[PDB]
Amino acid sequence: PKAKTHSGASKRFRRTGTGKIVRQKANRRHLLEHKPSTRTRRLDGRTVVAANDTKRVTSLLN
Amino acid sequence: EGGQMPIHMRLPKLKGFRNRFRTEYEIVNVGDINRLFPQGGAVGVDDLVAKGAVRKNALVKVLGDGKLTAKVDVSAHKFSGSARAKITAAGGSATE
RNA sequence: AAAUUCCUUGUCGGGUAAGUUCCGACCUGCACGAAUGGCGUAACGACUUCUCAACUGUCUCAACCAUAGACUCGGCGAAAUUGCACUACGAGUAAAGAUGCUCGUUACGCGCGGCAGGACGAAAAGACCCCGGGACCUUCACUACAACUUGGUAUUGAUGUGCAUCUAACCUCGAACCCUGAAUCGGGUUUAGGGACAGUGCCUGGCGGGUAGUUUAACUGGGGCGGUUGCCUCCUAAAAUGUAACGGAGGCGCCCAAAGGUUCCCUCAACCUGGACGGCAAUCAGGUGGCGAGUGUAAAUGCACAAGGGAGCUUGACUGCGAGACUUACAAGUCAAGCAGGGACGAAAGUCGGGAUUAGUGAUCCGGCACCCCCGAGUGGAAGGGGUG
RNA sequence: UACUAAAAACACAGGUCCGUGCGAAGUCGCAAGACGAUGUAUACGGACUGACGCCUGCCCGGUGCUGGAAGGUUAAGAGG
RNA sequence: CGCGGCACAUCCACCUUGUGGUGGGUGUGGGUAGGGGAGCGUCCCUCAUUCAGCGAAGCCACCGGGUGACCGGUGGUGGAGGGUGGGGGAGUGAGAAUGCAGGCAUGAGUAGCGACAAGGCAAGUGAGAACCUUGCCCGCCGAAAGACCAAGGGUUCCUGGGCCAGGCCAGUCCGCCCAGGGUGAGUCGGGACCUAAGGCGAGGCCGACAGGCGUAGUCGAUGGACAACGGGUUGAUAUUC
RNA sequence: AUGCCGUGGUGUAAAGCGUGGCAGUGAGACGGCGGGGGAUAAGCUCCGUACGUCGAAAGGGAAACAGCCCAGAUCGCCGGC
RNA sequence: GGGAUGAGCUGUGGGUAGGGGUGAAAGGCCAAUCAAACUCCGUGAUAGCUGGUUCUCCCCGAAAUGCAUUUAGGUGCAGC
RNA sequence: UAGACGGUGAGAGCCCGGUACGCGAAAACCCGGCACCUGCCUAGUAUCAAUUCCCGAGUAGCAGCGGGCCCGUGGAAUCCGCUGUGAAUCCGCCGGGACCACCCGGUAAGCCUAAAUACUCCUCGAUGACCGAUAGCGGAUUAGUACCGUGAGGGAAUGGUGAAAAGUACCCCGGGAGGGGAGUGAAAGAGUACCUGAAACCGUGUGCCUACAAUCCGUCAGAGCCUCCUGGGUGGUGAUGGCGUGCCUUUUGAAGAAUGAGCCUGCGAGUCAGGGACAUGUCGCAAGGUUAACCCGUGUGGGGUAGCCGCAGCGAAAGCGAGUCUGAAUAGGGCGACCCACACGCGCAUACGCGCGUGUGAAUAGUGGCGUGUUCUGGACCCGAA
RNA sequence: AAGUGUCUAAGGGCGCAUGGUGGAUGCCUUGGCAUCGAGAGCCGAUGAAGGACGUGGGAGGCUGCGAUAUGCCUCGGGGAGCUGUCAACCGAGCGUGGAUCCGAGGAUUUCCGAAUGGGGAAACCCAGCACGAGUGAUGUCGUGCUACCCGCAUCUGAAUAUAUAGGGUGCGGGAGGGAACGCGGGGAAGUGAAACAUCUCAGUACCCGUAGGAGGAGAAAACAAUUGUGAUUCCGCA
Ligand SMILES: [Mg+2]
Ligand SMILES: [Mg+2]
Ligand SMILES: [Mg+2]
Ligand SMILES: [Mg+2]
Ligand SMILES: [Mg+2]
Ligand SMILES: [Mg+2]
Ligand SMILES: [Mg+2]
Ligand SMILES: [Mg+2]
Ligand SMILES: [Mg+2]
Ligand SMILES: [Mg+2]
Ligand SMILES: [Mg+2]
Ligand SMILES: [Mg+2]
Ligand SMILES: [Mg+2]
Ligand SMILES: [Mg+2]
Ligand SMILES: [Mg+2]
Ligand SMILES: [Mg+2]
Ligand SMILES: [Mg+2]
Ligand SMILES: [Mg+2]
Ligand SMILES: [Mg+2]
Ligand SMILES: [Mg+2]
Ligand SMILES: [Mg+2]
Ligand SMILES: [Mg+2]
Ligand SMILES: [Mg+2]
Ligand SMILES: [Mg+2]
Ligand SMILES: [Mg+2]
Ligand SMILES: [Mg+2]
Ligand SMILES: [Mg+2]
Ligand SMILES: [Mg+2]
Ligand SMILES: [Mg+2]
Ligand SMILES: [Mg+2]
Ligand SMILES: [Mg+2]
Ligand SMILES: [Mg+2]
Ligand SMILES: [Mg+2]
Ligand SMILES: [Mg+2]
Ligand SMILES: [Mg+2]
Ligand SMILES: [Mg+2]
Ligand SMILES: [Mg+2]
Ligand SMILES: [Mg+2]
Ligand SMILES: [Mg+2]
Ligand SMILES: [Mg+2]
Ligand SMILES: [Mg+2]
Ligand SMILES: [Mg+2]
Ligand SMILES: [Mg+2]
Ligand SMILES: [Mg+2]
Ligand SMILES: [Mg+2]
Ligand SMILES: [Mg+2]
Ligand SMILES: [Mg+2]
Ligand SMILES: [Mg+2]
Ligand SMILES: [Mg+2]
Ligand SMILES: [Mg+2]
Ligand SMILES: [Mg+2]
Ligand SMILES: [Mg+2]
Ligand SMILES: [Mg+2]
Ligand SMILES: [Mg+2]
Ligand SMILES: [Mg+2]
Ligand SMILES: [Mg+2]
Ligand SMILES: [Mg+2]
Ligand SMILES: [Mg+2]
Ligand SMILES: [Mg+2]
Ligand SMILES: [Mg+2]
Ligand SMILES: [Mg+2]
Ligand SMILES: [Mg+2]
Ligand SMILES: [Mg+2]
Ligand SMILES: [Mg+2]
Ligand SMILES: [Mg+2]
Ligand SMILES: [Mg+2]
Ligand SMILES: [Mg+2]
Ligand SMILES: [Mg+2]
Ligand SMILES: [Mg+2]
Ligand SMILES: [Mg+2]
Ligand SMILES: [Mg+2]
Ligand SMILES: [Mg+2]
Ligand SMILES: [Mg+2]
Ligand SMILES: [Mg+2]
Ligand SMILES: [Mg+2]
Ligand SMILES: [Mg+2]
Ligand SMILES: [Mg+2]
Ligand SMILES: [Mg+2]
Ligand SMILES: [Mg+2]
Ligand SMILES: [Mg+2]
Ligand SMILES: [Mg+2]
Ligand SMILES: [Mg+2]
Ligand SMILES: [Mg+2]
Ligand SMILES: [Mg+2]
Ligand SMILES: [Mg+2]
Ligand SMILES: [Mg+2]
Ligand SMILES: [Mg+2]
Ligand SMILES: [Mg+2]
Ligand SMILES: [Mg+2]
Ligand SMILES: [Mg+2]
Ligand SMILES: [Mg+2]
Ligand SMILES: [Mg+2]
Ligand SMILES: [Mg+2]
Ligand SMILES: [Mg+2]
Ligand SMILES: [Mg+2]
Ligand SMILES: [Mg+2]
Ligand SMILES: [Mg+2]
Ligand SMILES: [Mg+2]
Ligand SMILES: [Mg+2]
Ligand SMILES: [Mg+2]
Ligand SMILES: [Mg+2]
Ligand SMILES: [Mg+2]
Ligand SMILES: [Mg+2]
Ligand SMILES: [Mg+2]
Ligand SMILES: [Mg+2]
Ligand SMILES: [Mg+2]
Ligand SMILES: [Mg+2]
Ligand SMILES: [Mg+2]
Ligand SMILES: [Mg+2]
Ligand SMILES: [Mg+2]
Ligand SMILES: [Mg+2]
Ligand SMILES: [Mg+2]
Ligand SMILES: [Mg+2]
Ligand SMILES: [Mg+2]
Ligand SMILES: [Mg+2]
Ligand SMILES: [Mg+2]
Ligand SMILES: [Mg+2]
Ligand SMILES: [Mg+2]
Ligand SMILES: [Mg+2]
Ligand SMILES: [Mg+2]
Ligand SMILES: [Mg+2]
Ligand SMILES: [Mg+2]
Ligand SMILES: [Mg+2]
Ligand SMILES: [Mg+2]
Ligand SMILES: [Mg+2]
Ligand SMILES: [Mg+2]
Ligand SMILES: [Mg+2]
Ligand SMILES: [Mg+2]
Ligand SMILES: [Mg+2]
Ligand SMILES: [Mg+2]
Ligand SMILES: [Mg+2]
Ligand SMILES: [Mg+2]
Ligand SMILES: [Mg+2]
Ligand SMILES: [Mg+2]
Ligand SMILES: [Mg+2]
Ligand SMILES: [Mg+2]
Ligand SMILES: [Mg+2]
Ligand SMILES: [Mg+2]
Ligand SMILES: [Mg+2]
Ligand SMILES: [Mg+2]
Ligand SMILES: [Mg+2]
Ligand SMILES: [Mg+2]
Ligand SMILES: [Mg+2]
Ligand SMILES: [Mg+2]
Ligand SMILES: [Mg+2]
Ligand SMILES: [Mg+2]
Ligand SMILES: [Mg+2]
Ligand SMILES: [Mg+2]
Ligand SMILES: [Mg+2]
Repeated sequence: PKAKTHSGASKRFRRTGTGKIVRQKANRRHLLEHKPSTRTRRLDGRTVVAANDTKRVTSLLN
Repeated sequence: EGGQMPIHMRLPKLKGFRNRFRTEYEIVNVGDINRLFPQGGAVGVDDLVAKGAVRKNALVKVLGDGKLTAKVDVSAHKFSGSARAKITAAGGSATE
């Protein structure tokens, strides 16, 4: 048969132009009142998946 | 991962939606048009499909990477601003 | 004092030479009690329990006899078990109980009849216990369902004033007749009743261990019971960091519209001396006093240069960012100069992205709200989705 | 309790309570139908107790069961 | 440390100075889980080549060989397929799974040889006799250890043969093996008669389907009805001839 | 005192680091040293230790004797220290 | 040893069937099996558990720790 | 035009059956043709005009509850079932993913319809880098048999003399069985217990050792005997001395008195599929690479561009684009582009170089094939529950 | 006197030699397995599939056949042997006047089985009617027909009048089986989710109905989106 890509991983990770896998960061969905803007801005945007999560994340996306 | 919430569940979904109605353009750059058409002349969607810079049966847009030294008359779909700039600077024309 | 009494062989009496048992009582009933019956009760019992007579090899304490085996011979001829093998003992040693290792000791080789101490002998992948799974059982565990039940609506109509009446739907395991020759079936016809009710369909609430599928945490000096589970501070912690125990101690799940920002000013506690109510300790004055006070809140590290005390004005308890770091399995967490916008305070320099610092918290999912107008399933919208908060 | 338990367990005659007015209630069946019973409350079913004798006290707060419907709450339906 | 063999890594110098070889250094080479590398053996296919009834495979013995898996030679046995090399492909390697199948050990010439009625002698048969035959003694059952029927079994019945299996020993005997034979009904037990419980069930009623139940009816003995006795005879049947 | 961080020299082949493929392991034991728990008991238990050994390490010593002492087995030798 | 005219024993024929039967009730019995029979099928059920996993040599060679965990004899990532 | 295959006393194109090839059918069935037969047409056509009527009902729609679609009820469209309500006939009705308008498309509630698709109890004809008697079907053999179970069901084991029975006449021992001699046969070192004939296991003969010794059964040292060859060397044995705690699993640690194994022989466990995924080795082509279905071929060959991957990224997206997103920012950040070695050619630096172009990498850079490791979905290394 | 000094095997070990057991190995094969290319894709009340019991000169099994019983008839083929096979022995015969054997068509075809006259423990029992055979006549034999339901056509038309239900008759048809494939309907669980209920497994297994050589689908209340395609199915993509 043909391999099925993991749905949740496909909605939580994507690849960049050079193949890096990126992700957004947790703790920005709610309970934002007490979180100062420095923390929310640290949590904003996308980061490259950690080097030692890379293998499992690639396996999930592939 | 042994029972802790996995990596594919700890993190939020990527934001946004995908546009069902997105128009995808095959890409040609004036640099590679210069490369494939050194003498210039009429340049068509079919012509540069045939020369292999673009996939067939797709809307193609011209982008402005590279140099243009060729008097070129390129007929594509939805040029780039820099693409028209250097196509006309080389003396050619850029037409939908 | 019990089929119930833990203490307990309670105590008293009886029975015995001697009675944790027995019988009769006492009542101090751990924890009796009236149909999960209470207390009695003739008869009954292969029931339990205690006593006596008789009787006896049950015993003192064994002996002898016969038979069936055992044993011998001839015939037939298995079995469980089995890593091996020319398989001693002692004291040791060792996975802590040794035929097999050590050091000694003992022992000619091989059979036969016996015994049962060991070979942790054989047999059943321990029933106990724990861990994982299952099964069945229970219930005020969860979620369903059957059954039962409620109303609406269809079947389902008429007339009057929900109620009543009516009859024609529908119902009748009331009756008679016919199919029917044989029929306590069935159906049809007629009749006698009931009657728009009931029953049934769809929708709907209730009820529902009757049934069903399941869940019912882990740590743990075994498990259970008890305690604990996240965060912060200290000690353990061996002078970087880190470091375990059901090790030793405490805190937190907030609070503050000022207890935030800024500018300026100040110095405490305690002690001594004097002083109306006023005293040891209220306020006052003078000394002395460098931190023994205070710090919103635990502890630690800090803070007298104050971060401690007071006053003025304020909202930076900002928006867009963020080089570079700390920490870290990851996810997270933490610090950050500096740039810009628009401000606060300040004469300026400057400081301000909450609070002396470190707890006061919760990923993702799924949703909500406000804004932006990003997408808008033929098109314009819209629905819905998206982004930002 | 065939095959470690024969009992003090079960049953029992007797008792009481509850249900059942009759294709009853209960039960087996999706139903038809059947048993109940060719019975009819002195009957049938369920529950507990367990010959017989003397008796069986208090509590209706909880949970059930029975009855009642003044009010509160509420589903579908209607309504809009 | 000495002397000799091997291997791995790395370095330096010659040879088409990296496909890499050669020489020489230097260092290294215990190893479970595990990683990496390189090989042995079996089978099948293809290509080439070469053996084979003057003897292939397989097996056995002996002599040799390689660093290992293993290999070769010689001889014996045997009777039809092998060897080598370039490749290709695996049902490709067992010592363990209380693994599976078969064969065979150990226990062991051991336990046991199935009721506590009890055998004996003489004669016979026979290759062979405790067990078979005959006679006679002795003992045992006799509310069965006797005689029958039903169910069940199925030829075990009789005769004549047999005796390597079976019979818990042996066996000449046998319910064993082989062949042939043998079972005779108007009345017996059943049906052709009857119905019970129950079963099936025309139509039928009910039920999405499947099907459930059931009327008529039709089955269904363990029951009802229904006519035979005594004797004789065969090796084997008899209320049957 | 050690240990730790940085740095400059010196030394040291099989250091280190990044990034991929494939792991296994995540029951440890004892001994030394520093500690907790315990009774400053345990072949106890729980930590620390660029500490060791066993695990996965044969050889020699310790009578025997995983974990102590010596020493890490490429093969051969009827050589030596 | 118990019953042995009875709630007796027994033959023949029949009926009740698996979440079902039947049970003077022991969770007894339903073909030597019963807290849900047996057979076939789903099916090669699943098992974080136990066991087993077969030729060779050469080089290197661990770990039994941290973090998290319905987790603690499992597993992910880190460490090696 | 026959060298397919099999048999025949051992590898046969020429010995046989056959094979290439060529013929062949009373009848039956199948196929096709011609008739015969049956049915339809021989009366409509065109235009005008749009006044009238026609288009399939308890259906659609709507509401409820469900089912099904990627859609697990969600704003739920389309489709299906039941319940209720319940239309209209074209100036109608349905769909275009709530809905509305416009526009587009189509005519539900009647039916029938070949071919391309699926399958093989069965019949022929072939085939196999399939099995070869514990394999291959359970079944080469009484095979769904024996046997087991009341029953549903379960369910075996057992092939080979030889080329030819020439299957051992006759004699002898023996009751037979069995054997010996003869005889047949190439062989009885094929005797219906039969091809080959391993191991376990069981004897018999024989060399050495062994009845004063405590033995994981060996190993090293080692005398002596025996044997066979030239004091010496083989081969056998091993008095005597030392050393020496089975194998596996699993464990911190087992010789362990933890597990498993009586023995031998045979069998018994990381496999296969997929344009799967990742990484690698290798090969082809290379800014390209490659086809899938399918088509045509006796094949493995030739076609086949649909598609896939590469070719530009950034952004939620509109979009922009070597940039892009955030942002007020000609701020900062995020992601992305600056693609390789050797060579020449240019617009030229004295000849040596920035850029840009040919080329040559036939690993460039991708892409496709093949190998390997891992992985995914499948029973997925094998065995095992309740 | 003291001392040293062989030798012995009840049995056992090791190694050879020579046998036995056993049935591995090797090599085979009237057997399987997986395919490919063609066919044929149904059989059954005119009685099927599948059986029971019989049938041969010799006993049984297989196989063939059905009381006409390893067989009957006809039409073809073929040309010398034959009387099938376990499975030898015989016995008895047949065959160029064409056997055995092969192909096709027919005849016969017990009993059971959908089983269907009725009954039944399948392969057994008991009939009725009609026509024959047989007896002195009852007995007895042979051959047909006799289930139920459905449809059609005719006659009749209960209670009860119209009528209908029902009943009579005559024609037709159905029933059951089959390995897979189809369609419609009903529809698990184990399992996976490291628990589990949504979800999965899976519309799978299984079941019910029902076919056909295939089936289903099929001729737009279709898609699509400004030019468009034009029934369905199936394959590859997407
Ligand atoms: Mg948000
Ligand atoms: Mg905020
Ligand atoms: Mg007492
Ligand atoms: Mg007392
Ligand atoms: Mg007393
Ligand atoms: Mg009471
Ligand atoms: Mg009582
Ligand atoms: Mg009694
Ligand atoms: Mg005696
Ligand atoms: Mg004896
Ligand atoms: Mg001894
Ligand atoms: Mg000892
Ligand atoms: Mg000892
Ligand atoms: Mg020893
Ligand atoms: Mg003895
Ligand atoms: Mg013992
Ligand atoms: Mg034991
Ligand atoms: Mg166990
Ligand atoms: Mg309740
Ligand atoms: Mg109602
Ligand atoms: Mg209603
Ligand atoms: Mg339950
Ligand atoms: Mg489950
Ligand atoms: Mg626990
Ligand atoms: Mg405890
Ligand atoms: Mg520290
Ligand atoms: Mg320190
Ligand atoms: Mg607390
Ligand atoms: Mg302030
Ligand atoms: Mg202050
Ligand atoms: Mg705030
Ligand atoms: Mg930053
Ligand atoms: Mg400013
Ligand atoms: Mg100012
Ligand atoms: Mg700042
Ligand atoms: Mg604070
Ligand atoms: Mg979730
Ligand atoms: Mg739109
Ligand atoms: Mg639309
Ligand atoms: Mg909106
Ligand atoms: Mg933002
Ligand atoms: Mg008992
Ligand atoms: Mg008893
Ligand atoms: Mg009573
Ligand atoms: Mg009453
Ligand atoms: Mg009732
Ligand atoms: Mg009561
Ligand atoms: Mg009682
Ligand atoms: Mg009372
Ligand atoms: Mg009350
Ligand atoms: Mg090594
Ligand atoms: Mg070494
Ligand atoms: Mg290894
Ligand atoms: Mg020869
Ligand atoms: Mg020879
Ligand atoms: Mg071979
Ligand atoms: Mg050899
Ligand atoms: Mg040879
Ligand atoms: Mg040979
Ligand atoms: Mg070979
Ligand atoms: Mg080859
Ligand atoms: Mg190969
Ligand atoms: Mg194998
Ligand atoms: Mg073996
Ligand atoms: Mg074995
Ligand atoms: Mg065996
Ligand atoms: Mg013995
Ligand atoms: Mg004996
Ligand atoms: Mg006897
Ligand atoms: Mg005599
Ligand atoms: Mg007597
Ligand atoms: Mg008498
Ligand atoms: Mg006899
Ligand atoms: Mg006889
Ligand atoms: Mg005999
Ligand atoms: Mg005998
Ligand atoms: Mg009927
Ligand atoms: Mg019936
Ligand atoms: Mg009857
Ligand atoms: Mg009868
Ligand atoms: Mg009778
Ligand atoms: Mg007789
Ligand atoms: Mg763990
Ligand atoms: Mg641990
Ligand atoms: Mg530790
Ligand atoms: Mg210590
Ligand atoms: Mg310890
Ligand atoms: Mg230590
Ligand atoms: Mg050691
Ligand atoms: Mg040592
Ligand atoms: Mg020693
Ligand atoms: Mg010396
Ligand atoms: Mg008696
Ligand atoms: Mg008595
Ligand atoms: Mg009596
Ligand atoms: Mg109990
Ligand atoms: Mg039983
Ligand atoms: Mg169950
Ligand atoms: Mg399954
Ligand atoms: Mg090493
Ligand atoms: Mg959790
Ligand atoms: Mg890991
Ligand atoms: Mg040939
Ligand atoms: Mg609807
Ligand atoms: Mg739906
Ligand atoms: Mg229409
Ligand atoms: Mg139509
Ligand atoms: Mg059709
Ligand atoms: Mg078709
Ligand atoms: Mg075919
Ligand atoms: Mg064939
Ligand atoms: Mg077989
Ligand atoms: Mg039987
Ligand atoms: Mg002879
Ligand atoms: Mg001879
Ligand atoms: Mg001769
Ligand atoms: Mg020979
Ligand atoms: Mg043999
Ligand atoms: Mg032989
Ligand atoms: Mg001696
Ligand atoms: Mg000793
Ligand atoms: Mg020795
Ligand atoms: Mg280990
Ligand atoms: Mg242990
Ligand atoms: Mg052991
Ligand atoms: Mg032992
Ligand atoms: Mg164990
Ligand atoms: Mg064992
Ligand atoms: Mg994108
Ligand atoms: Mg940028
Ligand atoms: Mg390449
Ligand atoms: Mg392969
Ligand atoms: Mg398994
Ligand atoms: Mg063989
Ligand atoms: Mg047909
Ligand atoms: Mg025959
Ligand atoms: Mg026969
Ligand atoms: Mg006839
Ligand atoms: Mg003829
Ligand atoms: Mg013929
Ligand atoms: Mg014929
Ligand atoms: Mg019949
Ligand atoms: Mg019948
Ligand atoms: Mg009338
Ligand atoms: Mg049919
Ligand atoms: Mg489930
Ligand atoms: Mg699960
Ligand atoms: Mg699981
Ligand atoms: Mg069709």
